[PDB]
Amino acid sequence: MVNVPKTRKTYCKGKTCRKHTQHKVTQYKAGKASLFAQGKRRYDRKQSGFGGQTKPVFHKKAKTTKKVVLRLECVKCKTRAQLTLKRCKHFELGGEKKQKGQALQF
Amino acid sequence: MARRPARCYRYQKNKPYPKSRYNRAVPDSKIRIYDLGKKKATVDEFPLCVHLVSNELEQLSSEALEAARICANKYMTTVSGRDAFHLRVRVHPFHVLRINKMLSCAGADRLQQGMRGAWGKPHGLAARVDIGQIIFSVRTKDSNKDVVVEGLRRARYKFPGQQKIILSKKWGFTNLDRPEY
Amino acid sequence: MGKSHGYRSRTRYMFQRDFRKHGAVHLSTYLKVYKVGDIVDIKANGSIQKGMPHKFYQGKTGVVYNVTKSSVGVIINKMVGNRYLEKRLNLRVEHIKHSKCRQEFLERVKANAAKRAEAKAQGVAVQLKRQPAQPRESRIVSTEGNVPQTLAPVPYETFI
RNA sequence: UCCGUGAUAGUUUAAUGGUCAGAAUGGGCGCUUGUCGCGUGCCAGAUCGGGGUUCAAUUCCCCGUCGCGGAGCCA
RNA sequence: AAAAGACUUCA
RNA sequence: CCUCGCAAGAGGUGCACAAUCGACCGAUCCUGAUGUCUUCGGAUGGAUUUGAGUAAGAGCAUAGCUGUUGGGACCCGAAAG
RNA sequence: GUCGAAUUUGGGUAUAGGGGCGAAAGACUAAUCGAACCAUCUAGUAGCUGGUUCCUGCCGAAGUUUCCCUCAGGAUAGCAGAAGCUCCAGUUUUAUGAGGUAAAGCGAAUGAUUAGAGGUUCCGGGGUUGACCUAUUCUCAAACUUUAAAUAUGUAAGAUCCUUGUUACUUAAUUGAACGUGGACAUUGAAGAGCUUUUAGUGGGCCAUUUUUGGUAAGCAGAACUGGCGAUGCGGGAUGAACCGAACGUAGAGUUAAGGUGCCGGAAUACACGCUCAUCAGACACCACAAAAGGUGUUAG
RNA sequence: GCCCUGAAAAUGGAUGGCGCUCAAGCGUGUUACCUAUACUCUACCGUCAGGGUGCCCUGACGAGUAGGCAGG
RNA sequence: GUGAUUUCUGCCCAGUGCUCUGAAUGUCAAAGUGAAGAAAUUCAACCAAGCGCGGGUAAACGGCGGGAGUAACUAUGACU
RNA sequence: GAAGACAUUGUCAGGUGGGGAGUUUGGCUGGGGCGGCACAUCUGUUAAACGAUAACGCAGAUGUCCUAAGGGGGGCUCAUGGAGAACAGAAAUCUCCAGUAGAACAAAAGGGUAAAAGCCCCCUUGAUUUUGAUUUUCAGUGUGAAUACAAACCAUGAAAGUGUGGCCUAUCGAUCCUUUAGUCCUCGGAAUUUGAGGCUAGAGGUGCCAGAAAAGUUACCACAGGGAUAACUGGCUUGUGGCAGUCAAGCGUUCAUAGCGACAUUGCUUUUUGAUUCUUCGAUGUCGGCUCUUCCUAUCAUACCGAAGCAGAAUUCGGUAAGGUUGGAUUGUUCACCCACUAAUAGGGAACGUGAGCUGGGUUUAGACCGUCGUGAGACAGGUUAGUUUUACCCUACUGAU
RNA sequence: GGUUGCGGCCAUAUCUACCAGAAAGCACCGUUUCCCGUCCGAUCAACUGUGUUAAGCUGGUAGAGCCUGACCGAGUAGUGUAUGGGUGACCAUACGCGAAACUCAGGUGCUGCAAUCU
Repeated sequence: MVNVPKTRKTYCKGKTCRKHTQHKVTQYKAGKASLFAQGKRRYDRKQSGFGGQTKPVFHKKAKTTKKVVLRLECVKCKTRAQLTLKRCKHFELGGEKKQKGQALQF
Repeated sequence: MARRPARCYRYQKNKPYPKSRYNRAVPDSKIRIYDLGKKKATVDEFPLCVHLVSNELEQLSSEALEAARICANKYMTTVSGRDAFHLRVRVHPFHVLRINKMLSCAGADRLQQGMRGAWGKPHGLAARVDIGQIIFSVRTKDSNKDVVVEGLRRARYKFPGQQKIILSKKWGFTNLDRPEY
Repeated sequence: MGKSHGYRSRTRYMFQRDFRKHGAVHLSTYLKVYKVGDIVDIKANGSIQKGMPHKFYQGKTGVVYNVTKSSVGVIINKMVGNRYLEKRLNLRVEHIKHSKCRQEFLERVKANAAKRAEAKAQGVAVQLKRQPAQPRESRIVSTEGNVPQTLAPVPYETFI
C-alpha cells in the first residue's frame, strides 16, 4: 500500500517526552485470552443450544479495503501515541524503505 | 419511412438537445446539399431575390426539408436547365429527435421494467423553423421569376408548417447596395 | 433516491468571474482588515481558492460581528421554517467586500446632521420630529437585546 | 426485444503488468524418395469496424456489426 | 525375430 | 417611587424579567508554591467542555383533568401457536 | 364395470394426532384433514377493515422535510389549537450580486457555399515557369452547452455622535488603533406583534394558472410558483369538487356582481350599422373538434 | 370574414330545449332593464375592545371536516 | 430402483454420493503428560472417527458439447 | 454355556446429522418478478431558486492512489506552431522566435491560477498532540467533513509568514467486545501477589452505507385487506392499426390523373395492438360457438349513374345509395386455409351484444405423463389425457290477456 | 516636461512603423579574480566605469482589440401583470420594463505618495 518507514522521528504525545523523538511504527493484530470478556458470556449462553449474541460477526459482507491500523511507539520514554483516521489497504513497512526516486530503468 | 404523421414532431418540444456529448449514433442529415445551382457565382449578378417565410412556429422533419427542396430543384433544373440560377437553404437540420422504438410482445412489455424512462433512442434530425423565419433564399433573374414561384409552390405540400412566398428587401433593394467603388 | 445535494453544484454562473475580473486578485484586498459594525457583502471571488463560504450564502450582506485570526466572523440571516436562527459565517476578507451604500448613507445623514444643529439653534424647519428626539432615549444604544427583536420576525408565521 | 457473453495470420484458438503478441494447423520453401506424399530442416500478422483518454494503448473506456446463451408469468 | 502409405499414363 | 414640573416629560433611586457580560464550586487538562525531604498532601493560577451556585431560590400534599407506557387497555374482527 | 377371487361382508376387534393410516391420491382418522376434535392458555396478536352514542362558542388543519427492515406505519421538524407570559411588523427608494437567452468572444461544432491566397506532399507531362491532390490565411447561411452586456424579472438577504479619565490590546522597550467600563454632553404604514408549557390530525392528496421536465399522447408521469377543492355555502354556467362572481350568524328592505333580456326564463321581440342564408349559428375555459390544402370568378380589403 | 370543399359510425333529433335567418346568428358601437347569502341598512346572538352599575350599553369581527379548548 | 414377454440395455467415477485400507506424513477434540507458575492463564507431547493424501463405484443423482477447412461441377463431407 | 476388566450401562469430547424444530429469506421500481442503482455521496443540466427542489431524467464520477502525489523558500514560465540542425520514421535532443491561462495542476465535472497553487532545486516531516467557534450534515438531528483558533511542538524559510493532508469546490463506519495508548482510579478485617472493573484516545464489520446473526417453494393452501396495485370490462389516448385527403416524383408504347402511384404531409375513426392506472378486489363469470334482436357506412351484390386504355362482351375504377350477404372439411379456435356453390357469398358496433338462455371444446384449480430447467421442493406465453355450470322474479322491460 | 521608488483602478494600459528621461538627476558595458550560477558569467552573485543613446523603463507619434457614449435598429427581440382572439399549436391587448448589430465619438491609459530634477 503506502510506504511509511518504521523508524521515524515524530512528536510524542506523552508528558514525559513532549518533543520530536524517535518512534517505531507497528500494526496491532488481535489478542484475547483471559476469558473475562465477551468469551465469558458465550460460555454461559452456549449451554444447551444457543449462544445467542455470540452469533453475529460473520457470514460475509466482503468489503475490499480496511483503514489504517497503527501504534507509534516512542523508544525514548517507551510511552507511545495513537494516530487518527486515514485510509490504508494494508500498509507497507519493512523496517526502513524508500519509495524513492532515482531513475533510469524502471 | 416509418409512419407517425408529423402530429408527433411539429409543436415546439424539448430543452435542446442536440448537444454533442449526450447522443452517440444519431440518424443522419438526409439533405443532399444546402446551396444549389450556380454555386460558383456571387449573389450580385441576380437582380431578383425571392424568399419563402413561415407563419407558424415548428420543428420540420429532415425528410420533409429534402423532399420540399428536391421538388423545387426538379422544377428549376427542368425549366432553366442544368446550369441555372442559384438557391440557398436558410435552415440546416440540427435538432435531435428521441422516440421509443417498437417495444415487443414478449409479455415483455417494455422489458426495461415497466418504464420509459429517458435516454430515448434517436430517430433522426429536425430543424427549428420559428415564426417569420426563412426556409429558402433564392437568387434569380426576372425572366425565370415564375419558375422559382411554382418550385416554391411544389415545395409547400411537403412540410406541414404554413409558409408564404415573398420578394426580399434586406440592406438596400439590389441598387442602393451598388453605388460605392 | 438519486443524486447529491451538495455544496459545489449550481455554482457555474456565481463562482465564475467576468473576462475583466479574471486573473489573480490583488493582495490589497487580502490585506484589508475591518472593524466591528462594518457592513460587508459576501460574494466569493472565483480567483481565490480557499476561505470560501457555503456557495449558497453569496449575494447576502452581513455585519462583521467579530474577527478571530485571518478570517472574519459575519452575521447574516437565511430564511424559511420555524424559529430560524441567525448564523455566524467564517468568511475571508478576499471574499468580503465593502459596501459603499451605507458609507455614503452615513456621510449624508451626518452632513445633514450638521445643517440641522444650526437650525436647532436658530431656525425651525421641522417641527414635529424635534419633539420625540430630546425626550427620547437612551438605550446606550448598542446592545444585543435589539437583535432578538429583529431575529423573531425572520421566522415568518404566514409564509410558512 | 432486455440483461448476460464473446471475436487475435489462410483457419481454431493461447496471452499481458499500459511500454513486450503466440501456438497448432494450413500454406509457401527445399531435402527425402522411382515419382507424389508422410517425415526432416526454413519461412510470413493493420489482434472485428469505430472513435477517446495517455507518456506510451493488442492491453483502459464508449458504440455498432455478428455469432451466442438466458428470460419470457396473470390474458 | 521386421517403422514405412498411395501410384498416375506414349499401338 | 421620589425629585419634580403637571394632562408632556427627564435626571436619581430601587429592580421583577429577558437578553448580554464577568465571576466562583466540582470534574478535566497543565504549572505546582509552602515544603515534608521513606514518602507525598496541597495554596496559587489558567485554559477547557459540561454540570452547579448569585439579580437564573423553593416545594410537598391531595384534588378534578390531560397525555404517555402499561396491563385486554376505546370495542370487534384471522388464519393462528 | 366387476361378479370366484389381491372377491364381497357381518360380528368381535387391534393401531390415536407430525402420530396413526395408505395398491401413497396428501386419500382416510364420525358431515371437521397440507395435520382430528374438545377444552384450556385467551380478553393471542392484526403498521390491517369496520364501528366508537348530547348541545353550543372561539380558533381552525395537514396531505410537506429528515430518519427509519423504510414508503397501508412509526419517529422528528414541518401545519393547527389552548392556557398564560412581556410590552414591536411591513414598503417605494438607495445599493449589491444572481436566473435568462439572443448574437459576439473562448472551448466543441454538425455543417454548407466560397473568392482571394501563402504554404504539403506525391507522381507526372512540356517550354525557373507552369496542368495535378491536401491545406494556413482575410472570408460568408443557420442549431447547441460558457461568458460579456445581458434585456427581463421574481427577487433577494441590507437601511447615533462627542468629549473627559481609567483599562486592555497585536504588533522592535516599538507603533498604533480599537476594546471594554465610568461619567458628562447633544440627537406610506400601525397590533399586522415577542416568549413558554401542553395538545391533535398526518408522516396517501387533487385540480387550474404560469414556468416547465419525461412521455406520440392521456381524465399521464414527475417538479416549481400560486390559488382553490379537500374543509367553502350562495349566485352564474343545462347537469357539474376545484370556471366566473362571491367567502355565508339571524331576519327584512334596497341596489348591485358575474352573466343575461323572443318563449321556456327575471328582463328589450332595444337603438345605430354591416355581413352571412349554410339552419352557418345561439360556444370564455369545458370529452367546446376540425386540418393540411385552402378554392374561390362569395364578400370585403 | 363568411362559406363550402376537405367533412365517414354504430339503441332516437337537438345550440339546455322550442329553434329565428335586415335574426332569437356573428361582429361594431350604444340605451334601458334584470339579477346573489355580495355591498348598505334595520333589528338582534357570540367574541374582543372596553365602559359603566348578579346587571346594563357602544361598535368591529364572526361558514367549517380532521381538531384543540371553553360554557351548558 | 425398474416394470410380462422378445430383442437388448453403449460411454462417462470430473462434481456429488457412498465406500475401502491406512501398523507411516500434514490436518483433527477432550481428558491427559510436560513447560512457565502460588493459582489459573499462555504454550507445547498426542491423535480417534472426519478433512487431505489414493482405489473402487452409474440397473448411485446424473451427464452424453463448442468453430473451421475440405470432393477433378454444385450440394453434402469420408478426412485434416 | 459364552465371554470378562473389555463389552453394556452412566458422563463427556469431536465428526456427520432437514429425521425433527424454530426461524429468517432486502429496498426502489409507470404490476411485483426480471433486468438495474437512481441503497451511502460528489458533479454539469434539470432548477423557473437566495436558500430548499422530482422522476429507473440527461451526461458523468467516488469507495483508491500517495512520506511524495505533504511543507516551505529560492530560482523559472507554458502548451505550441514556424525555423534551424546528415541520420529519424515515433525522434525525442538542442536552438531561436512568437507565445497569456488554449498548458500544468494523480483521478469526474466545472472552475480556477503566470516570478502562480504551475515547473525545478535544496531542505524538511506539522499526514504531531489537545481543544475545537461555526457551517455542511440539517434551518433544530449524529457520525463524517470543512473553515478559524489557542495551548503544546517543530520545520523550512531571510523572516514576516506559511504549514489545522492531497489545485478548488471536499474524498465515507455508530454500537457491544476486542485491541492498543496515557498517567491515574478501583475489586467489602488487615496484609502481600495475580488477573479483574474503569478514565480519554486510536484501530478491528456492518457499501441492507443515522448500523439485524439469515435461502427457496406452494397449482394443497389459508387469513387480513386493497381498485392505495396487476390480469379484466369500461373509459382516456391513438404511436400502431384501418381508412381518407392533399401534393404528384414516377409508370402507363406516347400520355401525371383509364389504371397504378413512391417520398412527404394533413386528417379521421375507435373495431387491433400498446400506453395509463380513472372505475370495480364485502366478486365485473373467460374465450369460442349457438340463437334472437336492433344498428352502422368506409357498399361485396342488387338499383340508378360517371369514366375507361368501354367495339361487343367478360370487365376495371369510381359516385349515389343501408331497402340479401350459403353449406361444408381441417382446427377449440377468433382469425385463417381449403372446396363446390352464388347475383355476390362485404366489413364494423351494440359491456370482444348474447352464461338469473345454452354450450363447455380451449384458457384457468386440485391427479398424471413427456421435453426442458431446477441439488430439491418445484417452475415453463412448453406440450398432453382427465377434470362441476347455483337461484321458486320484488321492481322495471316488453308478449299477450283483462 | 515631468524619469523613477511604492501602489490602486486593473481591457480607456494586446499586438506592429519611428522621435525622447542623458556633460556630472538611466540602461548598457567592463572586473565577470571572487561571496555567487553553473552545464557555459549566459543565469545569477559580487566590484566598477572607455563612455553610448541602440535597444530598457517610460515619455512623443499611427491601426485590428476593447470600455464608454451618440445614431438608426428606434423600444425592435424578450419580459412579470391583467385579458381578448385562433381549430389546434398559437396570437394580440393594456400595466410596467427593455437586449442584438449600424455608424459616428472619446481613450494606444488613469489616479495617489515619494527618489524629487536639468
